[PDB]
Amino acid sequence: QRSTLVHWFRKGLRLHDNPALSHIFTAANAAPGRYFVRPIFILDPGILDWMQVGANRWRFLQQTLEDLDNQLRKLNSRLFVVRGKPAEVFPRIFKSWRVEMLTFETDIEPYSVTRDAAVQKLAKAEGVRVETHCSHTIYNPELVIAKNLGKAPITYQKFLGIVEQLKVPKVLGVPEKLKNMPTPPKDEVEQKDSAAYDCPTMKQLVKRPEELGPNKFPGGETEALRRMEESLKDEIWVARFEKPNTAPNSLEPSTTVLSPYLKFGCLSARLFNQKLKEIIKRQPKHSQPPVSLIGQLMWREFYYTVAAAEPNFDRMLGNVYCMQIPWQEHPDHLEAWTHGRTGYPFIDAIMRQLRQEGWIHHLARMAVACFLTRGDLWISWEEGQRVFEQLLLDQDWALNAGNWMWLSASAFFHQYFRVYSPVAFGKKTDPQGHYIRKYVPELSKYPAGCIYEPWKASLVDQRAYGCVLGTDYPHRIVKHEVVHKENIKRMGAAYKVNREVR
DNA sequence: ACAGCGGTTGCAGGT
DNA sequence: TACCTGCAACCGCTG
Ligand SMILES: Cc1cc2nc3c(=O)[nH]c(=O)nc-3n(C[C@H](O)[C@H](O)[C@H](O)COP(=O)(O)OP(=O)(O)OC[C@H]3O[C@@H](n4cnc5c(N)ncnc54)[C@H](O)[C@@H]3O)c2cc1C
Repeated sequence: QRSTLVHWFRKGLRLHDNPALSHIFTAANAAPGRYFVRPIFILDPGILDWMQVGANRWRFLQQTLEDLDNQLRKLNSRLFVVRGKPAEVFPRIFKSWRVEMLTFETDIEPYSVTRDAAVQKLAKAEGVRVETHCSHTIYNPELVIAKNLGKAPITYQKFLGIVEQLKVPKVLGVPEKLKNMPTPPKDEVEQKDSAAYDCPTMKQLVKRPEELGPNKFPGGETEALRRMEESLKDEIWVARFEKPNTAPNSLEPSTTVLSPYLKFGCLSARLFNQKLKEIIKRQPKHSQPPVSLIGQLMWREFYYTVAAAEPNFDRMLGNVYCMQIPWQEHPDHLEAWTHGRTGYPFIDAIMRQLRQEGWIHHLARMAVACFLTRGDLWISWEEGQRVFEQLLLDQDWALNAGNWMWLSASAFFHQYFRVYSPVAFGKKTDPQGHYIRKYVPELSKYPAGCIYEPWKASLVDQRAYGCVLGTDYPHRIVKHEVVHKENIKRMGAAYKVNREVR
């Protein structure tokens, strides 16, 4: 008959560099036999078949929760995957566990800001001590906005200048092994079913396993650390990394692919930063921001900071940053883009890899995002934002919204006369179309001369390649060489309108 | 005040 | 190779 200390997992699904978790552990061990520890994850079982989460991401979470539990097991504890909505769940477990303290990592997102505040109100209402920590991002956005006179920086170089005069907190290790800790006595839910708070098995989280592609990126802290060290092994590659030089269409990833791990917080962005810094010092010839690997981490920090200031960051309407652009509805052309049936092989190959594997290269993301928006289809960046939210393992509210606005030249980036060619952009790095042959296998017999542009080959040729256009592979839905120039003007028109308000 | 400047990742054509 | 200019000319930041 003791009191309960709760750490609440949401993001930051790791033991390493988790001050919010460490504080629970170091309190408990420094006050032996007076406490029970409940590291919890609150799962809403109602939202398992809501469109905007693909099966691939459900697998990632399932694997992450299973790892987190295995890692907590080693510290003489375990994970508690409590089912229900937080609003219902907390009051019950507050009374039945006799909770003295609650901790969690902060989340700048709106849906969470209001939910956390609602919990934090209830916390005070029940006399439950609450101590939050900022460990998702390297820099706390609210300090960045403050230090820049109550306004989030809208450019990168300004942002770099603001943050490099702020202290970077200590990076922590793994919490203490819990000394003298019996399993917390079974609450009212556990009495009726002992396995009530166990990790959801695949069957439980993944309700639509036919959407599941190859498991190229396993979830969890362990794989996050494994993949990081793997990348940091070639300290030369790390040092001279330049984002634009990385191929969008290489068969194996040209970049680190730590974004899903950074998204869920299986990898501490602080630790990745710290690990990179010491490599920089060891490698005399090394790249500088924005193109550097550390620069990429800073871009994450940049998009986060601006997103904290605007709760309408995911929308055009009501957005302090977003240029107002008269986007047009096209349910047909949206359907084609979403499933990789545009008729542009390069665009299709990327979209198909996204749906199948849940990750695509940044420049590949950039290529398809252009095509949908100002590039060709003139469809809103909010539309592709849904597709990405559904299909990305690294789905990040702030990063997704920020880069879509960057792309469509709604915010941050403005040189709209730079338009990605769905035909040319891919050829540079993949002259043979190995990427297209893999993901759009219909056209795998096509020569490198017209595999990027099948509409250039005759009917006899089409037959000889075993792929007749209109049957085995769609006719291109629009003509890029025509539409992009009309869209360039459409941009300028909207750009003028906007100054006429400012 | 308005103009010069740099700005993660355009394309084509060229050396 | 990894640069070069042309195509039009965008924004925010700085002084
Ligand atoms: C329209 C569009 C939507 C995007 N949506 C997301 C999203 O939902 N979630 C997401 O994590 N990334 C998103 N990206 C940004 C970027 O493409 C990815 O962060 C990157 O491709 C992830 O691969 P990586 O881990 O190998 O990155 P690396 O090149 O290896 O860089 C390492 C880390 O730096 C960070 N980073 C790199 N580029 C960016 C950037 N553009 N903006 C912010 N952080 C960056 C990532 O956290 C990444 O893990 C989007 C890009 C575009 C063009």
